[PDB]
Amino acid sequence: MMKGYILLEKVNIENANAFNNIIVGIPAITSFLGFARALERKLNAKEIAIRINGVGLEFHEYELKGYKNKRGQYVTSCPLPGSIPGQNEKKLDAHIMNQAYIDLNMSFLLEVEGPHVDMSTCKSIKSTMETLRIAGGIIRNYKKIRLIDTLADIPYGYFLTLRQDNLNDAAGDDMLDKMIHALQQEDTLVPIAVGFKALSEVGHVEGQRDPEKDHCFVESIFSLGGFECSKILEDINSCLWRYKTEEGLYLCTII
Amino acid sequence: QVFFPVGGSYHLLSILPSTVLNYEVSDRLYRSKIPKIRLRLLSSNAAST
Amino acid sequence: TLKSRPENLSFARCLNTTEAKFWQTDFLKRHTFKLPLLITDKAVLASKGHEMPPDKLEKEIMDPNPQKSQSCTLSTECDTLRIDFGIKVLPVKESMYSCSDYNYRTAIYQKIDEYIAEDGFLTLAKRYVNNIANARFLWRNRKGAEIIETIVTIEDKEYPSFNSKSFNLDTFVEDNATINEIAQQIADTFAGKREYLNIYVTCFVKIGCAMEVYPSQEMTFDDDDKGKKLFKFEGSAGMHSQKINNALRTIDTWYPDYTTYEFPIPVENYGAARSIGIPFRPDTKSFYKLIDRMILKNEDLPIEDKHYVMAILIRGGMFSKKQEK
Amino acid sequence: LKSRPENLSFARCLNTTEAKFWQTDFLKRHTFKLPLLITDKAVLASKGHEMPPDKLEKEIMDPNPQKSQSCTLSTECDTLRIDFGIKVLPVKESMYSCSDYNYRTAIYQKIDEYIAEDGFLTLAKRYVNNIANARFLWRNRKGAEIIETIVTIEDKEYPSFNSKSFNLDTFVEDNATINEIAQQIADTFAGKREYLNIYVTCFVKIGCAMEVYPSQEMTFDDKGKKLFKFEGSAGMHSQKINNALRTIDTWYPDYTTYEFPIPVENYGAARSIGIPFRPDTKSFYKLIDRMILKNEDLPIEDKHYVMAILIRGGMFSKK
RNA sequence: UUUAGAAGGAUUGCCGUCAGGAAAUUAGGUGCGCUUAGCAGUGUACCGCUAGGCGG
DNA sequence: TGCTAAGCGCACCTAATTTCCTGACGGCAATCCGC
Repeated sequence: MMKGYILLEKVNIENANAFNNIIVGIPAITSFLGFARALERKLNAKEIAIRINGVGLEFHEYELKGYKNKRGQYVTSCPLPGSIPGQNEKKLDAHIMNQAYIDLNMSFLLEVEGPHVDMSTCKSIKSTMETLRIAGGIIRNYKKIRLIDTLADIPYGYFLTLRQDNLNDAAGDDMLDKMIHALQQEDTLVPIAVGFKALSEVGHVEGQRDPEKDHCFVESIFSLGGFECSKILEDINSCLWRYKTEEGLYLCTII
Repeated sequence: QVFFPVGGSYHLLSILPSTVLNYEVSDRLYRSKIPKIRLRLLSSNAAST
Repeated sequence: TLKSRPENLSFARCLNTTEAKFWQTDFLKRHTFKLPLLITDKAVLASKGHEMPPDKLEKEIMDPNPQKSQSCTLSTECDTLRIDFGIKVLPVKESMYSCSDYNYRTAIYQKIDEYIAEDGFLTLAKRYVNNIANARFLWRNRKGAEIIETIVTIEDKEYPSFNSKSFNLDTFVEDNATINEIAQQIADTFAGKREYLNIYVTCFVKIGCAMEVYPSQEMTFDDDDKGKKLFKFEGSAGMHSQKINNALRTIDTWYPDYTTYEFPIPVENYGAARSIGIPFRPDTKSFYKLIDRMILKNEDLPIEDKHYVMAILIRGGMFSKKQEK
Repeated sequence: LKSRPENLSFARCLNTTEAKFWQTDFLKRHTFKLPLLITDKAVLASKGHEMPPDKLEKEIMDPNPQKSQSCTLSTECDTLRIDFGIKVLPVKESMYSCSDYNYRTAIYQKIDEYIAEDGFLTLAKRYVNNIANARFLWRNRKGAEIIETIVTIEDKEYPSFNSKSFNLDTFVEDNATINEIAQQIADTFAGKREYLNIYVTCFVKIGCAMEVYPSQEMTFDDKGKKLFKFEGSAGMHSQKINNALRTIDTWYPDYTTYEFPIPVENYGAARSIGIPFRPDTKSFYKLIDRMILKNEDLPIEDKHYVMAILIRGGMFSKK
């Protein structure tokens, strides 16, 4: 209908999630694509049909909530737990679970295909990005929602692209050993959570959030990614994370 | 429990964490020098629980 | 009929406070000058003056106790503290992120619209603006202060400022024009007549020249180091959003024994303030019973109980049924 | 009331600022001030530490290189200037945590009874006596021709103090300036005045190019002398000024034998005279379990000690 | 429709005392900075006769 | 309201050696478990 690219420039996320079972750092990519699909579903409910099918993930600044020890490691803080539903809900001190939190300044380049993609849609996103959360964190402020044309209006920042060929072509053993060897060879490469693989079959269990949609138990699957500057990014379309489904695999891929 | 896009519809995904993976990561990152963070959060009572 | 709560009922926050950042200023140039306030490391040598068993006392009463700490103090030439934080008011009906049963969603939406009809989130909003205008968010930074000045800027309108030492911390005023002006917009944001409200609060506390500033302390569990690890936001001192939010939710004056203990408590589920160690609303005036008497065994509860239930739903949380196996 | 609360804590009521050091000339002391900075001083030594007989043979004539730091006046300055200020806060508005409300009511009742008897006046006179005698100048009071301590509250500079004319083992109760400042601290401690900010400036005429001793910082792992730098210049910890302001306790059981004040601590520990002086029934724990948990009209000296620790603060919490 | 949704980390403190860094020195040699031009742009802007327009 | 255009800014040799780098005492109390 009308393809285009909207950039949500310098979104300051406060206290997002950072724990994905073996990772403390950058949130999952399913969380940012969930911000995308939540923005899509709230715009499509103001009668603005816009199907978002590809998201760029640029990074300008971060602060993992904690401190850096003298030995150069990281200690992650947590808020004091309050009343947590359960058997011990009336006790004044609650149990502390595994949780990590991060602060990010990110810019999201979206691949938007709608009937009309104009600056009125940008105003709609501005009036829609102030009732949503990125990962599980609040948006303090955003710089500007603008339409971009090519890879020159994009601000300076370091994108996140999937580097699976640096993980398949690795030392040996099992995939964890390949990951550890690959992170030893390239020190500018990070583990990233990239989606889910089912542990059961599609069906109805009791306790679901929505009792009418299909349900499947999942593990998180993880891979490698790295950072590339905005200047040295070739034909965009390689920083655009997109949904991709298979039989048993719920994956986020850069094609 | 989270939603995931499957072909114009959605599938609810209730994520179960992996204990054995976390154990294998903790074994194979003590003997390594890649960036690593120790999560000193779970007490022994809740770990027993 | 409705015979229970949904198997996954969830609610999001409707008063989303942001992290705070601490600045150091003068008072006769508080509108133009602004300097960064940094958190220093202060190591201490102490004595073992804690209670210990009478056998350990004979072995350790005159033993040095070195400890690690951090501290934030002002400069020798700046006498005031500038804290700037922001809030994101959101609608209450549009903060239900999850509900399994459709009939419970219909019933709860009917009860929120009935609350919009009678006192449409206005008394609660006036109490939230009082907890901005008495500066309860200055937890230990409100003690020993000559002048406290609080400024609220909704959208881009800068409202007339507050003398936050002329408000009592145990009495909520319902007559100040600025508070009513802010509170009507917060009430309209909670009703759903506005989809979002951005409030920016800036405080000016004249404590004294080189005096101690008290940031929020971070819970950091490290075996090697066990010291006062204070909060540094973008390199400078500050406060968590949870501390400021717990200050703003101290509006509950409708608990079963308010006439004895005459102080507002934070709005929790079982009435669990972290100062007094007894639950203040433990059986009959708890949120779970006072929402199962409102939505399930339909009944017109008193307006104070409706205030408490709506204040919990503005606080938000996991509000489902006792999950079974 | 049986047992103290599980979370009981108190905040300070005498907040002392960190100290900054300056250099002046004494005849130009009211119009002239310069920064005093810390200088690194590497020193070569002999191995004079006591060694076992199988190490001394090999390392008695071995050089000992050691790192260190120092602070010294200039060759044109004869006076050290120390500037700190004290925030006086009320005593009832200083309980930071109390899980029981009955215990809060009992503490407020006993503080109100003490306000009825002596309106925190003997304690405040002792505090202004430790501002006027200049006990905060720990090793900087040794070898000084003239020490002048000026105290400024609000915008009134009170008449200056000949700090060297004050014995450190006695407490004057007949000085007009000490009584006038102590009455304001007394009314601030009682509750009549909500806060009092008292700014202290002391001039120490020690001499030309003489050594100024700052507070040394604490090192934990495996170090040298690291002295305190407050805003670039030399300075002292607030902890060290407050331990010289709380040297007011002449109420311990063995005072008639050792006739000097000690700092006010829970178990009566004194690091100068290395003996505990309150290890038993005259400690704070057994004087707060016999003033509120089992109501007993304690002697007034013991009441002075309990309110002095409630001005000091701490985590006084039972399991 | 985001490992969804929720969360007060708090109170208190004396780091101290002491010290020899020290002895010796070769930086040297060599060298093309050149060519050319309007301080011009009127170079100024005053002396008189409510807003506005005017003798020389 | 202008303030120039043009070329280029070394080749060598090296940068010390001995003795050592403290002794003490100590590093908190509370609370964070579902069944």
